[PDB]
Amino acid sequence: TSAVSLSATGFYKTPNLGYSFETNSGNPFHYFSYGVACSEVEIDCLTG
Amino acid sequence: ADELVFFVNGKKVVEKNADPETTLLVYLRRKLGLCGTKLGCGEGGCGACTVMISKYDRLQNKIVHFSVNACLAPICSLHHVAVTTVEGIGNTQKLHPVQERIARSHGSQCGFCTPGIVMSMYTLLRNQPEPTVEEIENAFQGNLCRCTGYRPILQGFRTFAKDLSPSLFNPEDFKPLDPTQEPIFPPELLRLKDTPQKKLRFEGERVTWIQASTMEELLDLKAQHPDAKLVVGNTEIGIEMKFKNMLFPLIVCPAWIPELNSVVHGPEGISFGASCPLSLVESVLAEEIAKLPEQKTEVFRGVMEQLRWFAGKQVKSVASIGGNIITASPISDLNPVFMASGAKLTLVSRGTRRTVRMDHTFFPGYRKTLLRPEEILLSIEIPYSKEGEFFSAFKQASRREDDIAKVTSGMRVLFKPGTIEVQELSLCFGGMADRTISALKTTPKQLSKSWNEELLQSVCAGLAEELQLAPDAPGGMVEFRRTLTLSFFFKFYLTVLQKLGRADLEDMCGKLDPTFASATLLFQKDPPANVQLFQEVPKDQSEEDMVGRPLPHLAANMQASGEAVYCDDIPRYENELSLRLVTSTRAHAKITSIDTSEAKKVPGFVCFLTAEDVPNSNATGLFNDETVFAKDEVTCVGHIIGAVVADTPEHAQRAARGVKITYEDLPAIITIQDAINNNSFYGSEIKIEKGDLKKGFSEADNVVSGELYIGGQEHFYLETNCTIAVPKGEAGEMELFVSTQNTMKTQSFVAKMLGVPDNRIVVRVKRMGGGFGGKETRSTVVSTALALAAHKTGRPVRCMLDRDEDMLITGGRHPFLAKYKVGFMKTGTVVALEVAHFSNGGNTEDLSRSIMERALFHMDNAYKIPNIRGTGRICKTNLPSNTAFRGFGGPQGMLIAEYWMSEVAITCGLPAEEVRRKNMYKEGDLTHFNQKLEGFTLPRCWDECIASSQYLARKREVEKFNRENCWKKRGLCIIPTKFGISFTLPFLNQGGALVHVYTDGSVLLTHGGTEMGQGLHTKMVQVASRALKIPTSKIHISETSTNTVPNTSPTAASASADLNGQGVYEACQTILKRLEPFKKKKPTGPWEAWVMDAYTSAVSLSATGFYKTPNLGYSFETNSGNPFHYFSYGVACSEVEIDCLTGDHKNLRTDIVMDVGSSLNPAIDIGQVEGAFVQGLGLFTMEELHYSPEGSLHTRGPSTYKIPAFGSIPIEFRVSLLRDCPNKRAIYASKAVGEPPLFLASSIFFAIKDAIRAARAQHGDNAKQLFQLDSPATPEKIRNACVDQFTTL
Amino acid sequence: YTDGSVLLTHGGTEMGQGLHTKMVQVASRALKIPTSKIHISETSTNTVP
Amino acid sequence: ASGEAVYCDDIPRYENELSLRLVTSTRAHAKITSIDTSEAKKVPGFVCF
Ligand SMILES: Cc1cc2nc3c(=O)[nH]c(=O)nc-3n(C[C@H](O)[C@H](O)[C@H](O)COP(=O)(O)OP(=O)(O)OC[C@H]3O[C@@H](n4cnc5c(N)ncnc54)[C@H](O)[C@@H]3O)c2cc1C
Ligand SMILES: O=c1[nH]c(=O)c2[nH]c(=O)[nH]c2[nH]1
Ligand code: FES
Ligand code: FES
Ligand SMILES: [Ca+2]
Ligand SMILES: [Ca+2]
Repeated sequence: TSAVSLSATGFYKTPNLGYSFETNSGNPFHYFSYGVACSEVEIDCLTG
Repeated sequence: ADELVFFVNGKKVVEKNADPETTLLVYLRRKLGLCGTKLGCGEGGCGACTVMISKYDRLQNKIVHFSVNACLAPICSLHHVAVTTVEGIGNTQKLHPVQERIARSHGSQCGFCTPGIVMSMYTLLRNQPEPTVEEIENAFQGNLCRCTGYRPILQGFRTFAKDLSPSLFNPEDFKPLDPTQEPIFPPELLRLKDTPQKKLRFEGERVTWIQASTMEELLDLKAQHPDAKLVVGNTEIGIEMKFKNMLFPLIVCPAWIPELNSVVHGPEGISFGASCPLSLVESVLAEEIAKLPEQKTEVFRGVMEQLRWFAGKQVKSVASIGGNIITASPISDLNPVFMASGAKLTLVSRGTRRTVRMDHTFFPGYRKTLLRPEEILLSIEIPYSKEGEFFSAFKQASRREDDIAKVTSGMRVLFKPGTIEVQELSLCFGGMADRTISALKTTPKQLSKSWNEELLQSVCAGLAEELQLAPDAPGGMVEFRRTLTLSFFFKFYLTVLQKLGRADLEDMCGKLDPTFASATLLFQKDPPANVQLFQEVPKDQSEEDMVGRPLPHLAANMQASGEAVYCDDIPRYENELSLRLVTSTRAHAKITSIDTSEAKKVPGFVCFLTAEDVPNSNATGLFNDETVFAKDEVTCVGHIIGAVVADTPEHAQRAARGVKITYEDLPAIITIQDAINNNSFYGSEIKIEKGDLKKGFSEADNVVSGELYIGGQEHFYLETNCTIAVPKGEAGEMELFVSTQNTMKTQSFVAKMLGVPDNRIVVRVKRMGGGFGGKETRSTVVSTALALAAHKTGRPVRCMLDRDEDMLITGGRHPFLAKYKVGFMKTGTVVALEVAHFSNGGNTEDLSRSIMERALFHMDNAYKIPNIRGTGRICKTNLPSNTAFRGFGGPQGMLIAEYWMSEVAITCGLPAEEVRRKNMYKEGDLTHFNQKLEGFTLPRCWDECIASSQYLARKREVEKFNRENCWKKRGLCIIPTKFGISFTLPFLNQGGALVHVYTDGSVLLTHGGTEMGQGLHTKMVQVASRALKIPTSKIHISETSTNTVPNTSPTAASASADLNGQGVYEACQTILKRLEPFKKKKPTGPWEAWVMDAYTSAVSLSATGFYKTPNLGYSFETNSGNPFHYFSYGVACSEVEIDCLTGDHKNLRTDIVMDVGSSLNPAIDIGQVEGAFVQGLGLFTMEELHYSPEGSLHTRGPSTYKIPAFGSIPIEFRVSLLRDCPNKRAIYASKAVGEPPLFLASSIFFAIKDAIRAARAQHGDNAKQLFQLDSPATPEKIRNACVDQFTTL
Repeated sequence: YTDGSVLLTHGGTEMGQGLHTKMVQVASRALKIPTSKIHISETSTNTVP
Repeated sequence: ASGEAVYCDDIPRYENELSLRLVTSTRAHAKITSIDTSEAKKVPGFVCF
């Protein structure tokens, strides 16, 4: 009722990327994800 | 189990189970999906459903073409016929010349009436490739348009005929017509012209329809079941079935039978078969009148004169002569002619045949004839006139009830040969009782009498006695009716003197006074002129910059082709339901019980919704004082009690009739006086008060007091209220498609009724087939109900009101009563003014207080008044709630101002234009609400208009006509206007936009405004195009939605171009700053390259925009602060000619000079001046709502509510936009345009009053100077104020 | 909207990975209102290009 | 879990809605020598290929 706008767009671009195959430089990624898994199995050697 | 077989647009249609009740309009829209053809009224008045029919005539061996209203043509009448709709003649890929020309010349605004207008003009061209101008106008008698003011349509189509500033369109560029390129007449139908016609039987849900092929089958069937209802054109049966709930389970249609269609030239007259359409009757009588001698054609010309102003081409093509006779309406225009002239009617039944001369016995009771149940009317013989036999026909200038109280008349006289002495005299009238009647007591007294003054006065006293009307005879207007019986006879009397004189005998009869001759002339409208003037853009302006150029409405082509989608044109979901509202039949009553038992037996019935079914809140309306569905209490005839949901609208309608309500009456408050008596108001008195009232009244040389009543107005948007709610089944989400100006309130009323957050509801508007303020708030009573229904069923639900429902439920412009007292000098200078205003608000507050506020801000109109008091009260009453109507309080206040001003001039004995001009404000003056008037253009508009209308010279010609004419008079007025621009609620002066640019460079722009015919979207594209510096062709607007732009104000107060133009402009500026670096780096490289570089640099190509009108906010406490951002200005001078004997009149000429700043778009702005002007003209002169004493609106369609037609507009109509008047306060220096011109139609009202004054001075006797002319100045009101020897006794 | 309810939309689409849930989570932290006041209804080219 | 979540094919069909089915190659690499549509046209409700 004071005529202020209640709508907005927002926007974002990941900064500082651009890898060169020609020079093998620049960052392809913004960060890396990591993790590790231990798995155990039992096989049946006669049936697969 | 006969198949029904016809063609639509060349394609064969086979219907194996045709239902007799299915109209062509429903079949097209719903079975074939061809939605170009529209529903505007369903009673034949509006023409929006007009299509063409072609068939092979066997009575002519030629292919014929005529137009019909789809809304009244049963598909069962259509076997072996070929239909063409708007989709069949062209589309946007290849427009038909007719479609191109209406579009390019700006004759399509909202677009809703455009296809029916196209089909009328198209049909005309198929029958007359080289029509005359008179023919082009006539083709549209049955076609109504509410937006255009008609001028552009006629102007556009005039290019088919006669076989400073730039222009609005270029006819040089119209594609030529090639008739060889029309669709072929379906070759299949010319083969089937060989097999003789076989009887057909169709069986529907309730009706059986027998299409009889021979007289024998017909009379046979009437012998065995006399109940079988004859249907020929359906132009009356269709009304009885759709509006008066009559059902006729057996119908026979005889239209194929040759003997019912024959035309036979004989000795006494010409016999027409009963099924002959009035269009043929017209055509052969025209041919006969033209080729035979005057003396043989008197009756013929009488018939023709009644056919002149009798429905359009669409109706006459199918309305039978027999049908009119047998319907036996008390207001038939034909039956008095047939009676007076003693036409020979032949009647047959199985084994019988008799002949009767039509006389008083032919009509025994209300809507009855002397036909035996088993008889049919075979034929009617229209007689030649004998030597010394004279005939006239007459009809009441208007129509206010369905069936009664419209005077219409046939008059015949035969002379003893070689004499002036009366052998036969027959005077027959309709609208004076419940049947066509003869003046049988009166006429025999005149036998042998010489045709002279004693005859005249003896016939007048006779008719006054023999046709006396009781003060409460049905249909009212008794004074006016009595006078017309007398006046119509007087015209016949003078006409007869004139005609006696032509046969040499002017020595026996007495010569006619040359000032009387004008009384007898048959209605003639001279050729229309028309000029439009506007400003060219600067020579330097890029040709891609369309701002200030006459660019056509973006959707005009699509509207002219029937491709533009309106709400009910949207395809139905498979599982979609229909809804019909159920409304109170009492003004004020407790509901004691509701019984739905009969509704439940209707097939496809789903449920009946009531207050109990609302999830959260039954409290809605702008001020929260209205119910979704009535609870315990109904408060007006039209109060919504509930809603039937069913599969189809037909089933919803029958099921709704099966809801029985029982009432116990409560004390009702109906009129403004009723509510004054009862202290029944919406809140407290509103007041503006400046200077010193006792001091000004003391100073004053003269003081005048009086009252004025101003009647309301129905918007009559050609598209009625319509909503589709589509439930999404998750989280309460719903999406609605609505014909509304207010998406925000729709959204928020839907959410509150459901108790879900606004964020779940989306409201989408593509366009409305007109709004005018009627869809500012009132559309929501349809929306909420629909939305409820869809929530309960989890199915889509739709409702579109029929005309009757819409006119009844949604309310109108506020009626106003004023009581004024004005004090002034002998010089004309007014010094003191007191006006207390009253409005009728009806049963909810809605916008009523804001409307009164507006009236009060305009009670000055154009004039400085140093000592002034205005008060406003809005009455609360048991009527439908009245609402916004283009003008919004303005035209009512301003008309009151001009009415006391008219009395100022007359009292001072001075010229109105001088008294006006010297009271006018000047630059920098403060209004009564203390707002300073900057950029005051009104004196320029005034001076340009006095000059271009040639007003002072025209005043002299008016004087001259008046001294030389006794029974017609002319009048001339020039009227100014000031109209404040901005919503009276300050915070509503905001708007927003959202723009996207896609990677191909195209732009998708949306804003909070809605398109209702005013070309808003067009202007906004023009704006964005200038602001982005790219062509309009790269920018698109597809719709308005709450989920693209939120919290928008309604499209209203003429401000939407102002508000959204800024919003759009800001969003474009934001896009332009983000593009700048790509522009600099690549300064010539096209727009698309900048957009793609921005995209692949990850720059955002989406933006909002927003704007608020600065510096606003008036307080009534202090009388300070600006309510308006700026003011619109304009002046209209208008000339009329009134017929003092009937009260009819011609609008001779109107000149408008309008200040629209530097127009954004002169074509649309001229468009808006004319359209608004012509609605004004309706308000003040034509449009009248009539209510029962119990508060039940009775005028619920075009048949009794008369908006301006093609033929009502000023013969010469000039509009100029003011040059060099840029408005720094608004977008690209333009001004709002939508509402300011409506009140300038005032000038016609005051011209009429000027001519009445002249009539009153002519026919005395003494007094009253300062007589009453209330608005609208209908023929009734005009005739009654022309006091003469006929009104007195 | 004027009832205080928020309609939110963004260019990502929901394929079972709980994205709108996360975006409703973010928006509620950013605005400092509960998640019940914020709705995401769909992804569309005519709201985010 | 309740089956009220709307996926694309759950959306109600319009009464005039048509259905489409793709026709695909049965050869890994080939010239199209002809397409004969005669049988397709005999199927009730066929509109076009
Ligand atoms: C927009 C509009 C404007 C109109 N304006 C006027 C006007 O200004 N003045 C005026 O006088 N009328 C007016 N009418 C009425 C019009 O003249 C009649 O509706 C028409 O002539 C009836 O003919 P129909 O073939 O359409 O009759 P239908 O509606 O088909 O039938 C009307 C009645 O006539 C009966 N009937 C038809 N033929 C025979 C037969 N041969 N034998 C026995 N009964 C028969 C039917 O049983 C039925 O009761 C208007 C109608 C419309 C829709
Ligand atoms: O000042 C106005 N407020 C409104 O809400 C409105 N609606 C309208 O049609 N004209 C106006 N004028
Ligand atoms: S819709 Fe048929 S005449 Fe108005
Ligand atoms: S354009 Fe003719 S009714 Fe609106
Ligand atoms: Ca209305
Ligand atoms: Ca009201």
